Amino acid sequence: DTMKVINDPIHGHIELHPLLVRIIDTPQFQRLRYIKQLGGGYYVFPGASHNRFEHSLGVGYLAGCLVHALGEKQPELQISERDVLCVQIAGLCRNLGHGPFSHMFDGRFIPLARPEVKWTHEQGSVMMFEHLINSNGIKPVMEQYGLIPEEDICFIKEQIVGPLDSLWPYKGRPENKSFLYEIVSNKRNGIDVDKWDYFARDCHHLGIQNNFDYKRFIKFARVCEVDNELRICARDKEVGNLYDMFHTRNSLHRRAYQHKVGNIIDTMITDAFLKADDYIEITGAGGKKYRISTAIDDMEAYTKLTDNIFLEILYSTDPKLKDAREILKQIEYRNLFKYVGETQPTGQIKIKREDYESLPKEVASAKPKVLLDVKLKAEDFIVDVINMDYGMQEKNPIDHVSFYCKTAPNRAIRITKNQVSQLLPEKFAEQLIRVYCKKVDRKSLYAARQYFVQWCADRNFTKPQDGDVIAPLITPQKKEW
Amino acid sequence: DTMKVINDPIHGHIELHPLLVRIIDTPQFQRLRYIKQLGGGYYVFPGASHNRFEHSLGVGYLAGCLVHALGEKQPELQISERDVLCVQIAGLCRNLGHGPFSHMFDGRFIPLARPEVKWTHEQGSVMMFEHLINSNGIKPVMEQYGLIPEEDICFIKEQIVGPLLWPYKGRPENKSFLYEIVSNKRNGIDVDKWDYFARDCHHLGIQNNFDYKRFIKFARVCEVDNELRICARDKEVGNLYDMFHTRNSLHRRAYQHKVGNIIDTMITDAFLKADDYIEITGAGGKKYRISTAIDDMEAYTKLTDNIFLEILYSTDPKLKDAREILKQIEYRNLFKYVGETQPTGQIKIKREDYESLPKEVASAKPKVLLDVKLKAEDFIVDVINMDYGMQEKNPIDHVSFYCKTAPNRAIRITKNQVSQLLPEKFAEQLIRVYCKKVDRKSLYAARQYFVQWCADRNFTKPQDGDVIAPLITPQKKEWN
Amino acid sequence: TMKVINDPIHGHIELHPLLVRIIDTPQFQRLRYIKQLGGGYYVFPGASHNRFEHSLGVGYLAGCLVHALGEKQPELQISERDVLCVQIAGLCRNLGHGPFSHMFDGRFIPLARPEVKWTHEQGSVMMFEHLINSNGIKPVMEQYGLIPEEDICFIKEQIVGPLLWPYKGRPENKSFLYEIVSNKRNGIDVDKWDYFARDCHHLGIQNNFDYKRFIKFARVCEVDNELRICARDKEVGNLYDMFHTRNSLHRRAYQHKVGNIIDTMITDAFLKADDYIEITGAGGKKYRISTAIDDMEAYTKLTDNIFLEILYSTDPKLKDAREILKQIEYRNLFKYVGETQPTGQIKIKREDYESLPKEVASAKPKVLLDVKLKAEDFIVDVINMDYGMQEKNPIDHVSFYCKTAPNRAIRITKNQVSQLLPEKFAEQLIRVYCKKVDRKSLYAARQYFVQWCADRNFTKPQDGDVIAPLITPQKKEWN
Amino acid sequence: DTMKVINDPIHGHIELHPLLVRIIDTPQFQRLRYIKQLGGGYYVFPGASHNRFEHSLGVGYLAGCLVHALGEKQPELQISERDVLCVQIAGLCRNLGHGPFSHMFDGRFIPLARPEVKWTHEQGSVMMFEHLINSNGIKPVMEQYGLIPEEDICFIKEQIVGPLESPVLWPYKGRPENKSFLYEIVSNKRNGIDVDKWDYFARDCHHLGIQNNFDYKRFIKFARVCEVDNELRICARDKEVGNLYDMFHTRNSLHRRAYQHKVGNIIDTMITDAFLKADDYIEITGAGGKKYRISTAIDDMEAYTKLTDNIFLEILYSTDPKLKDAREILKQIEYRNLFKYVGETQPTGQIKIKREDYESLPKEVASAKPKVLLDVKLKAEDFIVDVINMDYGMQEKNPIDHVSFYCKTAPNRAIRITKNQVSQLLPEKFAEQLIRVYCKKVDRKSLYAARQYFVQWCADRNFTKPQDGDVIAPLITPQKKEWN
Ligand SMILES: Nc1ccn([C@H]2C[C@H](O)[C@@H](COP(=O)(O)OP(=O)(O)OP(=O)(O)O)O2)c(=O)n1
Ligand SMILES: Nc1ccn([C@H]2C[C@H](O)[C@@H](COP(=O)(O)OP(=O)(O)OP(=O)(O)O)O2)c(=O)n1
Ligand SMILES: Nc1ccn([C@H]2C[C@H](O)[C@@H](COP(=O)(O)OP(=O)(O)OP(=O)(O)O)O2)c(=O)n1
Ligand SMILES: Nc1ccn([C@H]2C[C@H](O)[C@@H](COP(=O)(O)OP(=O)(O)OP(=O)(O)O)O2)c(=O)n1
Ligand SMILES: [Mg+2]
Ligand SMILES: [Mg+2]
Ligand SMILES: [Mg+2]
Ligand SMILES: [Mg+2]
Repeated sequence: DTMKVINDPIHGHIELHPLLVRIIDTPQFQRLRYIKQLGGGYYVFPGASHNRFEHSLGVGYLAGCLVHALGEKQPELQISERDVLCVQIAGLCRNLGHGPFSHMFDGRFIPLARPEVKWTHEQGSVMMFEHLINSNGIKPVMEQYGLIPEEDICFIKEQIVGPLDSLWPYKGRPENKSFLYEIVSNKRNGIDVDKWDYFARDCHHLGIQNNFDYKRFIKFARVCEVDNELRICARDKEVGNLYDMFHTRNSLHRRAYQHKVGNIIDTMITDAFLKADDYIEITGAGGKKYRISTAIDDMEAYTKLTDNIFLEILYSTDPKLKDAREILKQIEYRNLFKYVGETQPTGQIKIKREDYESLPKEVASAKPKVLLDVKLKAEDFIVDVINMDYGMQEKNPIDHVSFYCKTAPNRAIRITKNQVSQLLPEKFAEQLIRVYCKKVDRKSLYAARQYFVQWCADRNFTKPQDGDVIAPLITPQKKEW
Repeated sequence: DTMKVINDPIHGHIELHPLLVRIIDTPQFQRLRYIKQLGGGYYVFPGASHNRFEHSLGVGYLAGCLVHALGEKQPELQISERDVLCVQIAGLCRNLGHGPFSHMFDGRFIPLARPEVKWTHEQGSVMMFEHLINSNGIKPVMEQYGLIPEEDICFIKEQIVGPLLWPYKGRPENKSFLYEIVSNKRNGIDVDKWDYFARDCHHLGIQNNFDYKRFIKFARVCEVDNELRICARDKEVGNLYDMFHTRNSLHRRAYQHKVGNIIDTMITDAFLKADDYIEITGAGGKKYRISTAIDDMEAYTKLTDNIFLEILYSTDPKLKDAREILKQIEYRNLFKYVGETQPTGQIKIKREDYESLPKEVASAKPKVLLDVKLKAEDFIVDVINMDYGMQEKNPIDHVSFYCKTAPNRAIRITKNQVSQLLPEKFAEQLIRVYCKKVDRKSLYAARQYFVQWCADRNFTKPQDGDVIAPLITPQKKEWN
Repeated sequence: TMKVINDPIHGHIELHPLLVRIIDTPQFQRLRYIKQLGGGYYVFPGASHNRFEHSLGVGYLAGCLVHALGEKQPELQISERDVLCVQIAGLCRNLGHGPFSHMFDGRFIPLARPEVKWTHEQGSVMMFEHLINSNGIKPVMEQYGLIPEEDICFIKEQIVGPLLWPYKGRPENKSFLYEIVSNKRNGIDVDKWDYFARDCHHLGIQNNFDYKRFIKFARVCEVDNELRICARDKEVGNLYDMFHTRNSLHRRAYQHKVGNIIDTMITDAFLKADDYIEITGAGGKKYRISTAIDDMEAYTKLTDNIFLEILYSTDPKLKDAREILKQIEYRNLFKYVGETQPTGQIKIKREDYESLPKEVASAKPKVLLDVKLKAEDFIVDVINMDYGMQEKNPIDHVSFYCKTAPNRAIRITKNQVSQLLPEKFAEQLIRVYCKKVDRKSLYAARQYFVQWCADRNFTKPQDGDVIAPLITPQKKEWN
Repeated sequence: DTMKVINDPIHGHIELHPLLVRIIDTPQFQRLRYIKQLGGGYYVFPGASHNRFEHSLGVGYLAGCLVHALGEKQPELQISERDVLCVQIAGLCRNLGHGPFSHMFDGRFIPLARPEVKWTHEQGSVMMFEHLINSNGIKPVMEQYGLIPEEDICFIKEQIVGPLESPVLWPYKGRPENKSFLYEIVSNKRNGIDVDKWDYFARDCHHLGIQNNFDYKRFIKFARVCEVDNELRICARDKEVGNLYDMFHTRNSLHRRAYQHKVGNIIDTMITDAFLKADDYIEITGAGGKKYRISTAIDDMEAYTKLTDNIFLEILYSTDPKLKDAREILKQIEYRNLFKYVGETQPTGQIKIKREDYESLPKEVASAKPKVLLDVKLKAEDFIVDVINMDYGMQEKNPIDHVSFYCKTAPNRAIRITKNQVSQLLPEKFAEQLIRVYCKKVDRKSLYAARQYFVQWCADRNFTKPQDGDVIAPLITPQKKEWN
């Protein structure tokens, strides 16, 4: 076994250590070739054909770049080849838990199919990783390259999911190596190599000329002591670039990841999966059969759960799958559920997850006072609530970043928002509410618009942008508008 | 129905006429979302995740750009809006006939599964197009936008497949130039290549050196031997030689990558072993096989890269052998590359002889001590034709040019008027040999047979010949 | 006939023969010798680009937008004459720039000729007039169907604004034509679109804003009895992003602290050279660097070349100017001390800029200092950052249309878009530098600077606790 | 003090060792900010505003990348930090000798102004480098970072210009044979495959608006040092041979499209003409206040330091009546009243035009007797004849015959690969000449006449038929059966 070189369009030629190659050449990893990074986004942005596989390689590569850069500039950190390989492996493997169409699966499908369960792709990644290691005899190979499976497997899982009270909650590495936990999935502030890869890769595919300059950030990164931990610190000068990184993230969510049509296509696919869930069988361990919604309980079954489910349903002839198949066929003909509009709660108002189901009922209960041919019911409405933030709810992630200055490179400091600019956001979280109608004819749509705008007025939400055009009889009643 | 705008990473924001949108939003077109452009290339170049769908949009767009440019600069050509839409439709629809993993399907699988049949993706595209039109009531919609379905459907098909004396019925000789946009049968210079150069390069991580926007700006129609043809400005001749050089480079680096090809071969093998057991429902509920779905477009509509995963995730014992080959791909236990050579002789190895080659390699008698003896079935011999798109012919001899001082007068430019640094030949064959036995001793043996076979046949010395077979290469003084 | 030019940003661009005639003049070719980013090239070595190529791009984009509107809306009656006039204004709006672009009118002219009110825009109109008259362009304009009297006026108005409906070059039904090249209402114009893409390409920063997308969605609608360009409603987020990008590019590149100090040092050299450099203008009359703006024939010859003429001079009179430039070549630059901002209400006025080095030197930091610094040792640079319209939100001055009613213009407020947007649209940055570069001077400069920030109630410099640990504790507001 | 980071649009953020920063921050290096990489090319490709300065940084960076990669993969080579810095410095400093408008200066101007002298930008770079070091007290700073100035300065100069003595045997003194591979990085005298090309391919393409086909990062990953005929040399992986042929194809493409663009060349020619007419009157101050001319500034590095593209503007903005003729030529460039391109041809078969004959060519063109009615008669002085040598960097030789390869199964064993083992679609020849003819008389009747003379001359000499020959000279081309 020797190093392989791979040509990636984002990073160029990258070198992979043979242990990494061994982990990649498994069914559990190769699975990620059949899961679209952006899920239903490909149905809106035709360049977004990329899958989780190539993203994972990039994350693994960038994780290696950063840990090598720190070790070269600061030999006193005693970063070992063992540390480098463990960080790269965590980087490679943090996307292993994604399901069909990525965020569709755990953001929409699982919550509806298994409301009792608490599932995230991160937990899935840890379980899949364990299954990958055990199923393929990787532990001996790890030992052969100087890794200590007991500690290092724990370290890898902690890097992905966080600690499995205390000053130091981690067991895989001690406080003097704290900075290693900030590379792959940064729980403190969200600044990690996962974002850096997807910014560049998603932009390249989407046709958007945006990214964060990660090479710059790597050149200016240092490890300093912060409250008895050794942490990664950014050069003070870079603070503006970090605010820009979160702005870019939010832009990409607005333009692409939460595109109103990309979301409704995800919703339609989720609907098809719900109607197919009783009939599709996935074989897991010992020949046991699982459903789409229960394959998450057996990694051997989950290994075989990919975007392929979409086509299996679409190409089925079984009459049982007729309803699921019809929804997918509507997607192919582009007969989609119709977007009605968008609004936001005002100021500090927030809607909660428990209430999401009551919203279609509220919209249908509005009493516009316009002449309507058709009356709509709760089941005709879809109400999608989207949380937009800087990765930490209402918190400013830059308040959780440590910096150093050129005159004192070993001394960590904090920089507040007011020390940077007044042109920055005054809030770091908000909600968008999108309403769609499942009845697509002209009269239903007209009615849906009247209900929607009336509902906005009753709730004191913001005036939809086209409110005066879509509901000219409703908007005058609200003088605030 | 109004115009839609779509954001493509290669071309930016593209406008699509509502008739094109109607054609795109069908099962027959959306199918192309599930067919990788480069087939097994994705298993070597991880950026090559692109499908035929987005390439097709780009071809349709570029076809529109060129026909509009010609009309704007030369109103006397009388290009109509109807002509523009017909050219765009042919551009959109020329990839409709591709099968699972694109060139794998018609280059490898069909020739082995149905040796008696003569199938190309082009023929498939015309059949798929007909089925798309009829199944979705597109003819009325065509009429609504000023098209004449009888003549225009014929024109569209002719643009894709050629003629079904002026041999075309969809347009007359004064619109000859319209047949050169989408699939140029005369010299291969068409908008299909322009899109894939730029798109494949973007995804592969290689830089494209052909500038189609430049070419469009300098393109004119001129009279050539009583046809109106597209002519390039004389200055551009160098750039055209470069276009074919780029195509050849892309084939060498990516499309004929030795591992990408062997993955395609392994997938083909899995399909052959699955062909008796996979069922695809076509018209009237009739069942077809992977190899017969080409006979029914309703079945072919459902034949995509999904077949790979249906096999890989199957539990049926009948599919065990097919499933095992695909599992070898996932663990990267691939058939092993042995080497590459070329004929020195000017006769091309013929397609009819391809099957006899593994036998010849196994019949070589290398004078070397060997632990293991290999059989014909252990060898794969892949013959690859590399050319400038027209066998031995120089495609630039079939291009017409014009000069700045006389923009309507077509001229010819010969190779000697351009450069002495150009190719003296325009076609060649590469022969790759692989071994299905992957252990160290089998591979060592395979190398000895291979080099011996090269020597016996008077093929070129493999590049690593002296390293892989030091006992064999001395016997050939032509190599020393 | 038409010429084709290969531009790295826009690809192959077609130029109408009238445009080619305007380009092939000394007044336009001059722009080949003026760096777009001035002193920015001394920090970003990719930023070698000049005003010339930017001007070609602006002219091209202006043509793209006006063609797109005419094709989608024939009822606007956009003529070939209108298209050429818009392209010419686009080509010629950078004609008035001086040596190192914004250095010249942002730093040098204000200091050299404080009484005068000069902008590159005014310079562009004067240069344009001189270009036309000196080269016999009026007849050529007539030959392509232009009407010089009206159209020259239209071109100038597009660049500088009005020289009721205040414009004479075109009537209210063609109002939308005045929004293409230099948009006085909200700053959304093709000049920005070119520089975003060109500057990013050269600087090594990824250039946001998709102007092709914007062009596809642009329409003309009636707004308060004018025909104006309206954006599709869904594009409002992209417009906020466009201004965010602009502000980023200023923060990272155009107001780079070292780029700015190099501009300051070059300005200083020009001031010390101003009495001795002679530039021949009309009728053989001699001008100075600071007075060449009064004669276009002299101004034609005033480019980045002045830098090298000073640097390579042997005249003892130019010794002081030459020494400053030589310090730039050895990279013995004035040293950056830090940055701060005013707090709460406070805004620093232009009239007070000169008093600021005095104030910094007057601070009494309670720390032991080896050296005492004087006002002349400090440079204080005040930078106004905004979204192009002072305290105003430029998106409040944009008109939108919806898909369901394409001819009905609407307004969209900030609250209808996002709560993650800026609450303010203007601010000031204050950078302090020290002309004394040794270790002890620098240490002292830092103590003064932080003390001054404290006394004035400015924001705590980012590295305040590190550079002045004895000073920052005294301020509870800072912790 | 410490490393600086610089943002380059081609390579991204590059780290520079403090010694390199010291060399860069001198008048001798900063001079390269005022010299256009592509000379008169900017007057055709408006994106080509880049200067030699930023190219030099990129060459220095790539030289570092390659030497670091070799050292990391093969510790047994004993590459030291000292070796790395010396290679980077040679990379940074190999463009120091360029004059105004780069190749215009040493390709056109110097050969005409000082025909006796043998001047190349390479020689200029060595002299400039010596002057840079001595004028700025760099030797002590070198010592401070572990360099040994005597041997290392020699090594740096040898990397740029080749052996400084006649050895007639290992001809280099800066490093021994076991470090021979270090001499292949910056300026590869054996086959021309070096980091200088890699930077300019990527940079020129970025600025010109053309896409580059050569991947240097790939090449660096596959490069190894192996023993070849008792030297340690850089070897490429066997399967990279196709990419190397492509690299030379790309170089030839870039020359055809851009560097030898017919108008870019005539602008260079016009600027050269202006410089020749200005050469008696422009003064450049050198060492001790002595005055030099444009053509003699090459003899004093202090003067040469101040000789940049600025000369163009000094002439253009001059008022001295003595500079009137020079100034008028430059003004013609501004108004785009350029000498007119007449056409292009090539010698046939074996014919090779010699440098000594270049001056006789305008006479030959004017001596042609086209059998056509002409209103104007043209003289030798009305014609410019530009002869351009196009090749793969080594005259008639295939540079890939001078490359060593290794195979995956035996990484330490160097091998040769011949053209026939690669492809039949490759060039059969590796050198050729283009002949461009221009007319200084730009009116319609002169141009018509020039075309008739030119095509007649092609016919008389048996050169190739110009591409538009039948269009520009329909009465002349029929007389040549070889063309019909
Ligand atoms: N001219 C080429 C050849 C390959 N690649 C890409 C495809 C892969 O992502 C990566 C590695 O492919 P190689 O062909 O270099 O490697 P192999 O593994 O096929 O060759 P070997 O195992 O002989 O080294 O480089 C490329 O960009 N350009
Ligand atoms: N801010 C955006 C939004 C979308 N897109 C891309 C995705 C699509 O490929 C194309 C068109 O999407 P739009 O959202 O503009 O169009 P819709 O059809 O979704 O909206 P509508 O029908 O309301 O015009 O542009 C983009 O690049 N940037
Ligand atoms: N092979 C080429 C040649 C030129 N260009 C660029 C350089 C110019 O910016 C633009 C136009 O150059 P041309 O050589 O096409 O134009 P000329 O004016 O030299 O040719 P002519 O006057 O013969 O049309 O295109 C290019 O990209 N590729
Ligand atoms: N936000 C920024 C700032 C700078 N640069 C570029 C400009 C320079 O080419 C290089 C170095 O600039 P810095 O501002 O990082 O370096 P300084 O020397 O100005 O800062 P200091 O000396 O304080 O570290 O990076 C950049 O791309 N983005
Ligand atoms: Mg391999
Ligand atoms: Mg839509
Ligand atoms: Mg021309
Ligand atoms: Mg600095």
